[PDB]
Amino acid sequence: EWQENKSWNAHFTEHKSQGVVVLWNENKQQGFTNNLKRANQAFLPASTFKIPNSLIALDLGVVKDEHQVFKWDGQTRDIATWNRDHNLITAMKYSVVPVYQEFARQIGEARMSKMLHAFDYGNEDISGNVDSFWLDGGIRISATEQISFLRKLYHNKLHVSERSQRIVKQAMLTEANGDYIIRAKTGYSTRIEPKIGWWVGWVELDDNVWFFAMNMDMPTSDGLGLRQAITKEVLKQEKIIP
Ligand SMILES: O=C(O)c1cccc(-c2ccccc2F)c1
Repeated sequence: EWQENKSWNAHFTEHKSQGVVVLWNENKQQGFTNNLKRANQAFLPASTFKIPNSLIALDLGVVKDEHQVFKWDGQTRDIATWNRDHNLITAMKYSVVPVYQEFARQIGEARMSKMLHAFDYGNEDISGNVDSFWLDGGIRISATEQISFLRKLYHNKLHVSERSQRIVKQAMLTEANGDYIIRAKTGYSTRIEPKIGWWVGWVELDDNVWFFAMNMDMPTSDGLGLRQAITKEVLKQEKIIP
């Protein structure tokens, strides 16, 4: 069911880094990784939490649809793309933390905890501040656990409406061409050691789907582009994408 290929570590060590990539072949129900131990180690989800947060906000009516405008609160932040109005699509695309912090405040502790348990999401622990627990609270999730959650979303099997799941999968759209579609979400965790980057999602082909979840050491922001680049290089090596 699971195969470990330690030779794939070169994808990370060649960049003076360390990390894990986990792949899941949906048709064959088989998984692959470079490091079984790190594949099951739990990290802060950081901005990958925008996936469950979006689902919960939509299903509770906190967000009406993907067109609703969330007005900039007028506070200048150091990320230029955050100093503007957003909807669900652009908030996901630019990982706009302050929009999702307001989502969480409106969801509230009780409903957030209840829904993460219903999702079987990570350690299901929202200890910390309701508007930042996915950045510096007690919640943790592993790469393998990300795969399990994403598979439920793909199949519309999460305990929210089909509509809510379709809208979030639209918002996850990252790349599409004549060969494949990628729906995914990046993450960047800096408030608790070790600092890491995430990329989780899946690749749609004509006749199969490959789920993926990766994290890697991220001592500075200079390496953030390696999250997608390394993953796509693994996918190409495995002849999943051209
Ligand atoms: O990688 C991203 O999509 C992304 C989106 C928003 C902010 C950031 C970021 C970059 C450097 C330092 C702190 C940060 F939050 C990264």
